[PDB]
Amino acid sequence: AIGPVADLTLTNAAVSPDGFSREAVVVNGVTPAPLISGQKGDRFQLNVIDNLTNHTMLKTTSIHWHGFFQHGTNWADGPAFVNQCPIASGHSFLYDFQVPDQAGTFWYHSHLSTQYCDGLRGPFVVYDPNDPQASLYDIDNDDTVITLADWYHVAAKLGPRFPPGSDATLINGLGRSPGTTAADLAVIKVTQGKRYRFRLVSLSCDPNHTFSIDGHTMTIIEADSVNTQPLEVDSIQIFAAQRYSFVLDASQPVDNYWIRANPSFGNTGFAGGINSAILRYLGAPEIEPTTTQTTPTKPLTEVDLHPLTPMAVPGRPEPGGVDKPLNMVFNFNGTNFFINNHSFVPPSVPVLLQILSGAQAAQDLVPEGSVYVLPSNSSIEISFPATVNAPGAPHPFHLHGHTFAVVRSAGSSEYNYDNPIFRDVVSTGTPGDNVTIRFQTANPGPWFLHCHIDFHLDAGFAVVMAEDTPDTTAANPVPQAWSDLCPIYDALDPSDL
Amino acid sequence: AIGPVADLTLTNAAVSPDGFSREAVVVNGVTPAPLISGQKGDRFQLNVIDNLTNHTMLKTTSIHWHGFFQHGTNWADGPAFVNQCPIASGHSFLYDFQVPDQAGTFWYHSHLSTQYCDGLRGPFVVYDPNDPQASLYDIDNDDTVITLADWYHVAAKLGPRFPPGSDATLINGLGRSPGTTAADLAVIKVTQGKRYRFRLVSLSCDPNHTFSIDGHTMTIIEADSVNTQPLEVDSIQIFAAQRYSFVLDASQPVDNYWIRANPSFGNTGFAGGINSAILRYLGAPEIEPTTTQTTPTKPLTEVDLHPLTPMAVPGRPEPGGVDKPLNMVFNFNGTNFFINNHSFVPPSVPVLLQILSGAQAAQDLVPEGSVYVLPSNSSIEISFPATVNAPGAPHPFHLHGHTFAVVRSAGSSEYNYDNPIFRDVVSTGTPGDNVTIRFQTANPGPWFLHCHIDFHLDAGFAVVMAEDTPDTTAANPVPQAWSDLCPIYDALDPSDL
Ligand SMILES: *[C@@H]1O[C@H](CO)[C@@H](O[C@@H]2O[C@H](CO)[C@@H](O[C@H]3O[C@H](CO[C@H]4O[C@H](CO[C@H]5O[C@H](CO)[C@@H](O)[C@H](O)[C@@H]5O)[C@@H](O)[C@H](O)[C@@H]4O)[C@@H](O)[C@H](O)[C@@H]3O)[C@H](O)[C@H]2NC(C)=O)[C@H](O)[C@H]1NC(C)=O
Ligand SMILES: *[C@@H]1O[C@H](CO)[C@@H](O[C@@H]2O[C@H](CO)[C@@H](O[C@@H]3O[C@H](CO)[C@@H](O)[C@H](O)[C@@H]3O)[C@H](O)[C@H]2NC(C)=O)[C@H](O)[C@H]1NC(C)=O
Ligand SMILES: *[C@@H]1O[C@H](CO)[C@@H](O[C@@H]2O[C@H](CO)[C@@H](O[C@@H]3O[C@H](CO)[C@@H](O)[C@H](O)[C@@H]3O)[C@H](O)[C@H]2NC(C)=O)[C@H](O)[C@H]1NC(C)=O
Ligand SMILES: *[C@@H]1O[C@H](CO)[C@@H](O[C@@H]2O[C@H](CO)[C@@H](O)[C@H](O)[C@H]2NC(C)=O)[C@H](O)[C@H]1NC(C)=O
Ligand SMILES: *[C@@H]1O[C@H](CO)[C@@H](O[C@@H]2O[C@H](CO)[C@@H](O)[C@H](O)[C@H]2NC(C)=O)[C@H](O)[C@H]1NC(C)=O
Ligand SMILES: *[C@@H]1O[C@H](CO)[C@@H](O)[C@H](O)[C@H]1NC(C)=O
Ligand SMILES: [O-][O-]
Ligand SMILES: [O-][O-]
Ligand SMILES: [Cu+2]
Ligand SMILES: [Cu+2]
Ligand SMILES: [Cu+2]
Ligand SMILES: [Cu+2]
Ligand SMILES: [Cu+2]
Ligand SMILES: [Cu+2]
Ligand SMILES: [Cu+2]
Ligand SMILES: [Cu+2]
Ligand SMILES: [Cu+2]
Ligand SMILES: [Cu+2]
Ligand SMILES: [Cu+2]
Ligand SMILES: [Cu+2]
Repeated sequence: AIGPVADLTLTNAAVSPDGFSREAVVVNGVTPAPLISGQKGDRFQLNVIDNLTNHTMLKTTSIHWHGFFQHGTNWADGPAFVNQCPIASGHSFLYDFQVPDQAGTFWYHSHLSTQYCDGLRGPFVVYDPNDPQASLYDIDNDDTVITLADWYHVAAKLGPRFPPGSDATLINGLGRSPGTTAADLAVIKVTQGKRYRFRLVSLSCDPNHTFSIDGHTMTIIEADSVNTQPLEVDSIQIFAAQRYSFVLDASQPVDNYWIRANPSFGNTGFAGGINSAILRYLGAPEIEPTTTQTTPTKPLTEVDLHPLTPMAVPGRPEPGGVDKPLNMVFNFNGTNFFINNHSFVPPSVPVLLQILSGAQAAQDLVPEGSVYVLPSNSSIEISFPATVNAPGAPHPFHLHGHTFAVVRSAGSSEYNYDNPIFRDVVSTGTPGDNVTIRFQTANPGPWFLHCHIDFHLDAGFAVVMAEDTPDTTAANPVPQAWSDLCPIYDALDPSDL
Repeated sequence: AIGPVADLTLTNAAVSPDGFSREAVVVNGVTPAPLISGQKGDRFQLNVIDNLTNHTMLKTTSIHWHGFFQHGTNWADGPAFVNQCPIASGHSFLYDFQVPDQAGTFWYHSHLSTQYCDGLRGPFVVYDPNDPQASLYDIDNDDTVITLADWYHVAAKLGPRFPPGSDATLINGLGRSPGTTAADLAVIKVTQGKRYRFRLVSLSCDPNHTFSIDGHTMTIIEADSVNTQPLEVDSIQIFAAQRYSFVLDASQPVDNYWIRANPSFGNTGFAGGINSAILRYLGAPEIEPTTTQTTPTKPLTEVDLHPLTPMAVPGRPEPGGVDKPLNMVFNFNGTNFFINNHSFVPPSVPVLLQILSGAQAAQDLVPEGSVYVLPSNSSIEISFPATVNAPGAPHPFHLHGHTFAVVRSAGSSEYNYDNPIFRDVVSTGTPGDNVTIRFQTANPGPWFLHCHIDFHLDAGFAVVMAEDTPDTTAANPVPQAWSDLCPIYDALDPSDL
């Protein structure tokens, strides 16, 4: 684990995670990217060095640190043409932020176009010296992090505009595809009698996965950086960008047990050990598990998660019971996504620089009709009604610089203004659902709100919430290197992007 | 091949044409519908028995017989609420018409709403005993018809109003989807040394297809039923509803060759064999081609197509050089297409039934704005300027009851007033283009004119061309069954439609 102070060098490289070679974006020579770590309070200083050659997979780049609030550091949040212009190949940039008030499981990925699918994605953990869940397990280290990635043989910009799911699911960077059914499976090693804190992270570009371990249960103590009442389950549906921590008691006989990560679509199931990995008890023979499935007895619902610490839902316990209640009407013209009749196109000047250059009203910011100005110390409610005119559902929408209350989850019709789970990524479900969320404006700056299916985002399924524009500039004091980015980016030839 | 006298029973069934099962509309047990055939001069007595049970995919129908002039049998043309009321479930209907003056390659398909998207669509060949280009091939039969079909895992009414292109492309009814990349492929047998009349038909709902056969070329002898000067090419961009006969000399070595049909959009490309089929020289092993495609050196341009028999352009060689010039200004409100400010809403009483009660004038026809009245025995020009205000480009517009001259094709400033190709479906191109057509009104009755992307037609992208309204009653005398459709249809419960 590198960090909290680290150099992250970005290069192109051939890799063979599913035993099939293709070019990718790597970070310090590996994909998924190396585990970054620190502890509650640390100031992370992450110097991103662009040494990318391949323009098909994009020579320019930008990094998001997913889940962190970035209070007073909105310039460092990452989304391209929202919070910065991209970094140029053969240049460096120093991400310099603090996490004073959060801990748990997160991740980092490129946030320019669809560049994370090509490889620039990985896990990021912030351990807590006073973790209230600490007594519940014995072991929590680098080898208890468990990553999920969907992996494509064709690059993002060479395949279809809406990839139909993955060739392989990579668990901790390895997996099989139906054409490479003898490729190495990842092995997660445990010692009988010990209790592990496994930190599951979706690095998915698109599909959600359904995580199961044969012969074992799983006790959720964390979701998306927020601790929960412990919750025993035997199946978890994790959407793109979500995280869980779950405790496992390696209290079964010493053997090999299939770990299972089935995607919503693409090459699907486990024939040949695709979408699989291996939980191996120390001392078991080095072979593939021959355990079988079971009908999950108690799968996870969001509705059953609750904050471990009481956390208060903003506003009044009735719908619309807030200062600024918004509705997101989705649509689609055959190629472009639309929220409230507007398809996000990135502006040529970033939204933060627009604010910092004085534009503060919604009509003076571009793209007009995709940027929503909000008041401070104000409760916000946002509703995401699920419709057939947004294909690719369920869409995991995500808000930046915030974690929010899920007053209504998918599958539920019950609202819950009392003890809902809070998080930064939520499935908006299917037609019937009106998945709905709440937060207060605690954090001046522009914050991207989009689907976290990267291909829908790329097709303009996004808005920016610019909050406290009059305070914003003072609150978010830009460093020099950041104001060099647009000047350097605008210089470039289009064949070096 | 069935016909020229045949029953077509319509039912709902589950089909797995790309190895994914879904409920659908079939015709004598199959989707695509069975090949109808006959010969120039034949009368067809096609008896349509409606036995549908699934309201979602519609319980009522019309069939249209695509590309037949239908002279004096305007009642048998199909378009619901233009030429007939729909047929009710539990009822029969006899389409009875003649083809004295045409030959070549046609198709049939539902012209109620988006019903043909759900499987009610198939090929229809009319062979010519004195075919002028028969000496250019050896074999021409059931087995040389080749249909292209966009397929969807979700039904037309259950999915998006404008879906994201196809999930698979069916070739003679078989295809693969990414995620069913092991499903059977269409295998099209050839014998080395023989020449074939392949009859390519787009049964597409929406996307166009860039068609190709590895290590073979293709001599176009027919477009949309009009015979043509032989034209050798190695790639054909066939638009929805268009047809081409082409000759293939099966004089490569005996092997398996990829047939390729890449859609305009959707599940794009060929990864895992999607959007493909197999040309299999008899004797070749029963396996996938390992051939590769190569940038086509002679892709077809419409402009290079010319009649085999001189067919003279109506009017005078100059824009507007005709007895009646029109121009369709496209427009689109975010759910609905408009032509000249009006977006087609079907009238309660069909446009033909309206004319038969004497409604001869533009003032007196519903829907008003969308019904254009044409003078008989006069030249007509219609121009279809492409515009950003009509997304979905390129839109393939179709005129019923006619073949027209393509005085200006897409991707061409130049106007051909001398020997341009004649057809019934044309790409109106991308903004910049002003594709334009001409025809004589020699055929009394209202003929539908619309974009043949069925989800656009359904969103209102249509106008009717009521020609010779005074003679229409006399020229198109009506059987009793036709008159009994409207009363039957208006009886129905809304849950039975
Ligand atoms: C769909 O929409 C409307 C119905 O609501 C129809 O628009 C009518 O079109 C008529 C065509 O005959 C038109 O008739 C008269 O006007 C034209 C000339 O109009 C043009 O110029 C005016 C003014 O343009 C100048 O001033 C404006 C600002 O005032 C400037 O922006 C501009 O740069 C310019 O200096 C325009 O308003 C107008 O759009 C035209 O460009 C005459 O030649 C005719 O003889 C006749 O008098 C009528 O004005 C329009 N009606 C309305 C209510 O706007 C439209 O036809 C319909 N579409 C179809 C296909 O049916
Ligand atoms: C820069 O990055 C891109 C994208 O990662 C690399 O694209 C690769 O390009 C090659 C050749 O164009 C592709 O290979 C071909 O695949 C077909 C099978 O479909 C096969 O018939 C050919 O023989 C060949 O193998 C390859 O698929 C593609 N890779 C990806 C991931 O899309 C490109 O190679 C990189 N540039 C350099 C200099 O490495
Ligand atoms: C009549 O035709 C319609 C449309 O063809 C059929 O609709 C089908 O409805 C089922 C559920 O009733 C759909 O399956 C479901 O999909 C969800 C994903 O949202 C998933 O949880 C499950 O896979 C679930 O089974 C199905 O997609 C849909 N089919 C199509 C083609 O859209 C209907 O079933 C037919 N009626 C009869 C009586 O057969
Ligand atoms: C989901 O809930 C939202 C609000 O919570 C609903 O949006 C309302 O729609 C009406 C339409 O008449 C608008 O006038 C209101 O402005 C909306 N309310 C708010 C608070 O913005 C929406 O209809 C619901 N959708 C579904 C499918 O249940
Ligand atoms: C497409 O071509 C047609 C003519 O072939 C154009 O229509 C004419 O436009 C001029 C001026 O705009 C008018 O004076 C005529 O009355 C129009 N004729 C008809 C029949 O409408 C049309 O404007 C062209 N459109 C584009 C975008 O090039
Ligand atoms: C989308 O545009 C249409 C027509 O322009 C409008 O009726 C609709 O309300 C718009 N959607 C919004 C603002 O949510
Ligand atoms: O993560 O956006
Ligand atoms: O097909 O009209
Ligand atoms: Cu390389
Ligand atoms: Cu993220
Ligand atoms: Cu984020
Ligand atoms: Cu290995
Ligand atoms: Cu999405
Ligand atoms: Cu984001
Ligand atoms: Cu059934
Ligand atoms: Cu048709
Ligand atoms: Cu037609
Ligand atoms: Cu089969
Ligand atoms: Cu169209
Ligand atoms: Cu039609």
